[PDB]
Amino acid sequence: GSRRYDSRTTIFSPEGRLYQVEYALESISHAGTAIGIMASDGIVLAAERKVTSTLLEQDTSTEKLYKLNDKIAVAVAGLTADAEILINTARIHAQNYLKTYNEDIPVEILVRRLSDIKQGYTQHGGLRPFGVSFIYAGYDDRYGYQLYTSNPSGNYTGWKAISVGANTSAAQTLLQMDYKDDMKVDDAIELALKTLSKTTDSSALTYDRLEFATIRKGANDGEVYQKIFKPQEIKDILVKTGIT
Amino acid sequence: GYDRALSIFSPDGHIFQVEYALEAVKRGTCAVGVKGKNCVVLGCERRSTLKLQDTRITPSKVSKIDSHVVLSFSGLNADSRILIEKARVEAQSHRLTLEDPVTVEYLTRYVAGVQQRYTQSGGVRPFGVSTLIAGFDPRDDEPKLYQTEPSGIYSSWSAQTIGRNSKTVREFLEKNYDRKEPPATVEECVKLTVRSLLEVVQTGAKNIEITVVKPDSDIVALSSEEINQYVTQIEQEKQE
Amino acid sequence: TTTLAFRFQGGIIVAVDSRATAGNWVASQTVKKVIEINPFLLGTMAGGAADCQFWETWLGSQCRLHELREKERISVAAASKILSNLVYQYKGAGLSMGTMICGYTRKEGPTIYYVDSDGTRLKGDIFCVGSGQTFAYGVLDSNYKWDLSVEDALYLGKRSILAAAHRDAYSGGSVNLYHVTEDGWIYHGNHDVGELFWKVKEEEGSFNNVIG
Amino acid sequence: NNYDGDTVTFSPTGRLFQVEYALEAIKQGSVTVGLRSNTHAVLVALKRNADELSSYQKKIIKCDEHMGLSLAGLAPDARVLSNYLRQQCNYSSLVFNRKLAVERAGHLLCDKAQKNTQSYGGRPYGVGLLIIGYDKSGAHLLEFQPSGNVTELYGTAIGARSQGAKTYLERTLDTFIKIDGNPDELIKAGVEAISQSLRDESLTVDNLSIAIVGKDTPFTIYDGEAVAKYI
Amino acid sequence: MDIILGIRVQDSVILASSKAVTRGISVLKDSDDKTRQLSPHTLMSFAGEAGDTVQFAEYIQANIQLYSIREDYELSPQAVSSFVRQELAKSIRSRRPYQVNVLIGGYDKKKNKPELYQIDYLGTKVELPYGAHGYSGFYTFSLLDHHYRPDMTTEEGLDLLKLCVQELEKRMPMDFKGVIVKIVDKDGIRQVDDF
Amino acid sequence: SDPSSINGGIVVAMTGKDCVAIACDLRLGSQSLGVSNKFEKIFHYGHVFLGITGLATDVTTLNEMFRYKTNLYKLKEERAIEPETFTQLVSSSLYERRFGPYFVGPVVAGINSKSGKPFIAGFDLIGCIDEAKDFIVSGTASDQLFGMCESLYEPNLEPEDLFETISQALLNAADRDALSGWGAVVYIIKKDEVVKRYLKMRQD
Amino acid sequence: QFNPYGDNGGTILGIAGEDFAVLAGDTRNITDYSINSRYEPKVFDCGDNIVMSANGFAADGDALVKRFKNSVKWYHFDHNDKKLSINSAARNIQHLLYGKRFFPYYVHTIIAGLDEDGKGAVYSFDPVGSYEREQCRAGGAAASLIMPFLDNQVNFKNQYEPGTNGKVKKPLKYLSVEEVIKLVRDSFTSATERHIQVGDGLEILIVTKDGVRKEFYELKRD
Amino acid sequence: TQQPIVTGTSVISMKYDNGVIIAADNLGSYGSLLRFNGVERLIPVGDNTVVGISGDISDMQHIERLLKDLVTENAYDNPLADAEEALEPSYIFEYLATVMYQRRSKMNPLWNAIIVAGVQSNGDQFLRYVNLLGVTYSSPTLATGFGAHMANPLLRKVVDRESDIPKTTVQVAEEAIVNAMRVLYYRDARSSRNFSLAIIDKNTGLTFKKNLQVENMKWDFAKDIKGYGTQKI
Amino acid sequence: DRGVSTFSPEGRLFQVEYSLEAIKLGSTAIGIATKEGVVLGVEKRATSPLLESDSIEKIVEIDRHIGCAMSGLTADARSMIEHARTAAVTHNLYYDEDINVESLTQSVCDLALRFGELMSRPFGVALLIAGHDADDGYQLFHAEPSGTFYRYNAKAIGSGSEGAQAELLNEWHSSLTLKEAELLVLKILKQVMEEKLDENNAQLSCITKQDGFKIYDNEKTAELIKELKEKEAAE
Ligand SMILES: [Mg+2]
Ligand SMILES: [Mg+2]
Repeated sequence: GSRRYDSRTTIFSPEGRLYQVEYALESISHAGTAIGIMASDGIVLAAERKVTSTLLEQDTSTEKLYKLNDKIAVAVAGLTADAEILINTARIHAQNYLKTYNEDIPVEILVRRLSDIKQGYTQHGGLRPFGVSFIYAGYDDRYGYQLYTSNPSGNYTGWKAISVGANTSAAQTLLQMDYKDDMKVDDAIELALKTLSKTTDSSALTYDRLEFATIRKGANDGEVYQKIFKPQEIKDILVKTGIT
Repeated sequence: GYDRALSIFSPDGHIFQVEYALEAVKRGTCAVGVKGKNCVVLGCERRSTLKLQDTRITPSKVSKIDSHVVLSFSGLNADSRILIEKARVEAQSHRLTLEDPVTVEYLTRYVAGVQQRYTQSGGVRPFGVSTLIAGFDPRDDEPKLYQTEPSGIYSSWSAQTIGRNSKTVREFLEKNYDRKEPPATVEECVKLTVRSLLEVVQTGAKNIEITVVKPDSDIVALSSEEINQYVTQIEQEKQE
Repeated sequence: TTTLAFRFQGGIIVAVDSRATAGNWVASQTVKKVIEINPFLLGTMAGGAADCQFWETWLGSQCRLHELREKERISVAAASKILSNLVYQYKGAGLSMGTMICGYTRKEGPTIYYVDSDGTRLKGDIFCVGSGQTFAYGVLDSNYKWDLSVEDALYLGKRSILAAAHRDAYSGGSVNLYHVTEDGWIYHGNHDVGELFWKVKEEEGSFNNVIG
Repeated sequence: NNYDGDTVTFSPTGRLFQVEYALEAIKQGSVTVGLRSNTHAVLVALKRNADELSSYQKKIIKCDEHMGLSLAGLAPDARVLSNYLRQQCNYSSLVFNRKLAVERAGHLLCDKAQKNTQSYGGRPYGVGLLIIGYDKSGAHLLEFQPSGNVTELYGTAIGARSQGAKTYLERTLDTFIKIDGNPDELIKAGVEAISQSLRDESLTVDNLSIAIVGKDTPFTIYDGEAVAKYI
Repeated sequence: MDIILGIRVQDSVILASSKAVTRGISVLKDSDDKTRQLSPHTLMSFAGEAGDTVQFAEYIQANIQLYSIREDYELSPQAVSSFVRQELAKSIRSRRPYQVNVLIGGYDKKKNKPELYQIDYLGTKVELPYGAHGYSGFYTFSLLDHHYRPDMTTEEGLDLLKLCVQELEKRMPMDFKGVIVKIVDKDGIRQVDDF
Repeated sequence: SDPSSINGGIVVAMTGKDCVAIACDLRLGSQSLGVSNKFEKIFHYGHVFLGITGLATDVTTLNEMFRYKTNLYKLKEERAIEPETFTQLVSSSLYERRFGPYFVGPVVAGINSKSGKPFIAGFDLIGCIDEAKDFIVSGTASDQLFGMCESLYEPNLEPEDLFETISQALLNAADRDALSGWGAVVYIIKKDEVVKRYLKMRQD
Repeated sequence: QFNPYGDNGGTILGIAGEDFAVLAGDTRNITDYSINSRYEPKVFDCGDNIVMSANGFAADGDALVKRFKNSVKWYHFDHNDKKLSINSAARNIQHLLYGKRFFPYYVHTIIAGLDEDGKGAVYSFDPVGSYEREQCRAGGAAASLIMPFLDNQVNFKNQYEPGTNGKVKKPLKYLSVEEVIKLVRDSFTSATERHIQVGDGLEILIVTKDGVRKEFYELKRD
Repeated sequence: TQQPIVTGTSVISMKYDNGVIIAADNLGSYGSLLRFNGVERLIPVGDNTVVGISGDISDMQHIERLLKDLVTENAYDNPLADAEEALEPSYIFEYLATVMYQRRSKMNPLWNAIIVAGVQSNGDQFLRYVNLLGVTYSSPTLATGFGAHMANPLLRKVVDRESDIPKTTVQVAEEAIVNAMRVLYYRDARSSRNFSLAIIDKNTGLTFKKNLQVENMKWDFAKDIKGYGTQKI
Repeated sequence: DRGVSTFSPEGRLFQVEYSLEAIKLGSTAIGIATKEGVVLGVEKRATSPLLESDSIEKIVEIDRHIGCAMSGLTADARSMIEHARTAAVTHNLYYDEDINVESLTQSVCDLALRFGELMSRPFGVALLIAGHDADDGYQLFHAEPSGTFYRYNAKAIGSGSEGAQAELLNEWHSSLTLKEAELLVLKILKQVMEEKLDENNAQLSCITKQDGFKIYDNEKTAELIKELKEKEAAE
């Protein structure tokens, strides 16, 4: 019958690894690099679009950076279509929490929920896992500014600075070298762009190949603002930091 | 629904998916449990391949199931969250219906039952997780320490370790732990637990976590400096 | 119907009448209104006879499964809650119960829970349920002390049912007595109300309103 | 070979190997004999033990007051099929106040076994059955195969070495069909039939199992000292 | 059950609840505690139909205790009250609704403020300086409207509460067998054992 | 017994020259018993304002529901929802509960951010849209409000004149209803400024 | 509106002796003021030395007896032809009745036989399954006419020994099977005189260690 | 739960020495309107059974289709379908009784009263009743509706108990049945003059008589009856 | 791959045959039936000295009159025990009596072949079910994952089974006392165990009509071990 054609997506190898998870991670290593850096006064998200065209409408385009709510955003590395399925689920979870408790969802609770959904596809159902790694940038009044990552296995961890996608080994070494705890957002903006500039597979880093976002308490008094940078604004910050 | 039998017998009478789940446990960071006369200590290894980590928010290795019981693990981190959530729900359900918190043995028996179920249910794979469950029964001062594994078997231990290089630290515990006289104080128990991890860990810096559980819901996690003082005193006695 | 149960120094006394009626017709004078759930737990029958019988012998099965699984005697708290949670599921469907779940364990001591078909579950020292409950409460409230002897407590329960049997038309027949200890319940006989009334009247001097 | 992985696959010569393998389980089973006259029907079964400390596995199952069978092969499969027969006999009595005809019982067993030979996921039954009964058309004997094939016979045998008993019954056909109104002689013929299938071992008091049904005889099973009379 | 009262003063919330349980003809108990601790700094009193009251309260208690263990964090009184409101708003369009009215008294440790929420069985929530359910408010609100100040001490709150209970004992037809009084503040929950 | 008059309350909305106004009382009650004088019935999602009268549990539930839905709308559409679009969403959401409805009387008010056009709308408990040019009324004193608005209203009132008109419409209507009053709020809405005013009124 | 219930009249009586038990019932079946049958058996031999009657609404009565007979059959199949004891049968019938707690069998059930010590046993059930072992039990239409007579003549209630004037009760001496049958016949003859639904015939099933025996007696047909 | 719309009145029957007799009129009433005048309410099953039905006619037609299907089904894989394994009266009744009780237990009854009349394999007379409630009973005489009140008293004068059955010939039994049908026509407002009668005998088999009429009626005495009391003219 | 319910060319179910191999790797369990009672004994086989051996539970109560011992993948036994306990208690609820030992065994064995593509595989554990009832007296059954159960006068399962069964063949007779059976189980367990037998690595139990099912204390078993040593040194 049908058993003949079943790939068995949820089995261990003899070494105790999950085949499909490992192969999904291999897929993600070819995606455009995304970086997150956490500072005392905010968080930076920077990400590289994959080999673009001059005829691509950039100002209406979104493939890397997504808003989950007013306090939490994500950077994507992997299959964009897979990511949008999970993103919509996360947006709904955040609203469910807000309706139930009348408070914004704490960052970790949202991260744990999405990660549990990823885990399920590795243990039951016989379906392929989601080929996506997320960087979560968010703020709540318990832990303040927070950075997380999750991968197809459904495992998640917290970070001061982190990269996903292509050239993470090189990127992480550069971040580990220049990152300091008392760093500020404007310094973190520069570090993120400098790291992408060195790790990129492209010839030069220009505005049309980047997506950028900051989460600042640089919002008038005790509140948080998300800023998804416009193409012209990415062009200006590239000149300011002296990359173009 | 997806019904495929993933866990099945082989000609030699082995269930390979369950045995391969144990290989995932072997890969996980080391976890150790030691019970004294009036306490239980859970020690955990943190691999230092990951720095630039935010230790405030990163998932901790020891989890409270209730105010009087804790659970640590070795193996797949994502898998362990599912067992921890189920155990927490069952702990509250037990309080709701029996009007008494779970015994450590009952909670162990439940988690072990969940693990067994995932070895002969269609369309699912076994958990790649072994657990150490420790605590004190309500209104009881006798220390409790249990172990579970992917197959679903469980048992009580005077001291036990799981995860990578657990063969080495079990060797240490088997010659250093006396049953007639267990670590009489918290100090002695923590010292023996840190000593056992130092056989395997590397640097005694942010690589060792220690959690002490005492009777009547008295649970506390030691800080870096407190553990660092044990690390210092152990090697200064060793230089002799 | 009249059923009572009270806590005291020596454990629990359970006392019930024996009469069942269908309208004015006396169907039976030999009804067993104490259900022997197991050798350590007792339940009383009021409201629906079947509902009480069926679900309290069912309760005995659940208690037996609990001690097989946990290797320990079930608490009165846990036993009473299994029954109250069950009847709460059926709320609205028309179950009729009013029962006292009685037991004596190490951790709790003597314990009585009133369990009801609306879902009510109350711990208490003295409970009295049935059409003759008010009559039995009077004798209980005015004579109850914690430091009663087993002999005097047994009589107090017997006397309180007799009071109800006399005044309440739907109570009578005979009195069944039980004494619940930590090592289990002990049956203290069936006492015909007809014979008991005259015996108590003479020996006690009570019921001067009645000619004998 | 490449066509025996499941019951849903024909071989190039039109064979169903999983069904044939299920048939093989019957051949490994212990011998049991069935035979009938015009007044009675008899089952004789050689029970098999695990060792000298063990009991002898029961072979005969009662289905109704007028019907029952003997088994050879997977015993749990006989329990499933006999339970189904008990239910069908029972449905007939409760709904129609009618004792279920032995022939109709055979048709129902055929159809139940067939469904397990044409669908994915399932497996064929691994047991053979000999059904005896007395209904409105007299005594009957049926042979059930897990392929679905059910056959009405004067006598037969299934299990290991059943060929010896089957040849004996084929010789004795004209004699034992005439044994009317004499239960003891019909059983004697059945005990003599099953003896043609024995090697090294003989019929003892805890080895032998006999069942009979007839005109004024409810289906009854004889074991222990009740069969010493026939040893 | 019958009377449940609440008052939020300067630094604490005080809940008062009657002790009587009546099975139609007889008073079966005169020491019943109509309250459940949801978390160390949050208390819920309740009244409504028999059985459903305790079943609902314990169900809420179990859920908040589950949240506390999962997150290692105590939810704010506002968050707990919203969770409870949603459960009752869900319940009112069920096959058989929970016939339960509650008061939630909590001390918010983040804002350092006491908070009192009144929720009825329909899922109608209001935050109040003082509240009640049933007929309790009909007798007590005119006294509370007169004497209440936002800067009252806990002792002044208890005294104003005594005046409310005295008016209830005078003009109510039912004997509710007195009240159990509990205080919720920065240090947690405690019972006033002489009232 | 009648769910739409257990708690009481009123909402009124009006259009003016390049502006809209929406107003409500502050009472919540249990029939005769006054329970709260701070129960506001007007909510806003971006620049779109929604007033809701009727059963108070449903008022709270629907606010939470439309906050839920307008937040997801904004994340997907990358813009704030407009009054015309939100009106259709309210109607759709109410009709999905056709045979088990929310016992409410919603009112929408706002200015379209692109055309600048003032907009108001009303609904019955099951979604029927009333899109009036002049005014919309709702609640236990809707008859009284119809009487006030029909005489007091004139088109193209300036923002500060519209405030006086809608305030007097609410106040005098509420004072002829037992289940309305205990305070009042008025929103004056222009294209990029909104002023909120609490009114002084009798407290019986 | 459709009424799923009816009343077929009838009266039944079960008495337990020292080493025997009788279960008797009239053979008349009725609706309203009409006679359906003058001989419609109401007491049944259910196997394993157990006799049963389910009096009231005859459709429910026939259904219950049919299901219990079936339960005896399957008890033999499932438990190696073990004899179903009278106490085990009683508990089983409780579950059959309570299974329809919210749409009950509209019958009053009585079973009779011998217990595991060979002593006479009678069990009595309400429509929803509450049951009791009893010495003496009448059921159905004329139960109220029969029970007080049995209290007096079987249990000797209100009877005292002459000369003592109320001080010494009449001793409860054991009754023979012949003595019990006399009381059964007189009970039904008296019930026939005063209850319109009782008459036509009386069928008695007697249970001893030897098995189940039947006796039939004519009753007045008016 | 429903209400009967088009209905059939009494079915009457009795046992005699060698078999059974059953009869029913040919009317289908619509309330007080005598709407349909050619309705057959006796339905034979094989050559040994006749099922007589009263009450709702739509439900009768449903039961008729069930019995037709029962004969078809019994013949399937049955070489003795016309011999030892033919449908017995007792099989047909038990099946109907099962259906009737099941339908009342779902609160959706077949609104009928049914009498199954026939002769068994061993020659024994079969006569049993079942109705919308699932109630069953047997008697030497059986009748439904009005027949129960008026026919039974007359038929019981012929066969009063079991021992009267061997003493009752087929001529005496048929005579009694025909007279009862006349009495019902005099006194039941929902009856007709036209009826069907069936005899099932162990020797002569099934005799089915259609288009019978009530005859030998007494009406002449009506001419002398005047007024309601005092009127003479 | 191939079906989980597939027959081999020899007419055996692959998965059932493979589960029997897992049972051969399990620790030894022995049962002996006498007219004075049935004895059950097991090898505990702790994997490490730090493992508290009294937490090893391979002998289990099903009801007061029925006990059970296990060998193989012991985690698989938990749902079988749960079902057995439920079946025993349920029958008492329905029939106000004890359930027959055979009937209990049959109910457990009905679970066995409920696997396919129900549970995904057969059970990897064998059970010795011992008990008493009024009809058939003291009984011992061997329940397999095939669904088959045999009654035995004496039986051994697990890794040392064929050596133990040969020993039981010689030693069992119909006049054995309970004391003689206890020593016999200890003697044969000692013979087939890897480690030296003591009260901490072996466990005894019995079922009698009077006292029901009882697991023996370590102190009680220790005395029986000392009694065994002396009587073997006596010749
Ligand atoms: Mg006023
Ligand atoms: Mg009469």
